[PDB]
Amino acid sequence: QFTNAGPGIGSVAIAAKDYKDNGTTTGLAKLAENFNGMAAGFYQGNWAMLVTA
Amino acid sequence: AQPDVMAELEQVVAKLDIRRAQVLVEAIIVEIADGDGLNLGVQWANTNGGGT
Repeated sequence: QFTNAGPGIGSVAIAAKDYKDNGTTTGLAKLAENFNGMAAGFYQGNWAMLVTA
Repeated sequence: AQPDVMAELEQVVAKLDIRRAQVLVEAIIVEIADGDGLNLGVQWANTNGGGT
């Protein structure tokens, strides 16, 4: 995990798990407020990958 | 004052009491303003691949 990037995988994962079963969106909607670029996720078997640009 | 000064003050007064001329002053302030903003931007979000 790094910081120079718009957002941290932490807030994203937690938000997605908090948005389940019709949860809140405040938390996650606040992360994605100023974000700008191409966040591209990829799952090849078990290794998750997040590309920011 | 002395009649000599009375005649001197009488010319000073006559020159100094001249009908002061009037001036009509029109100013014209013209301003013109405009400009063009443009915001066009395209976002692609894909569950599998990634979002922008």
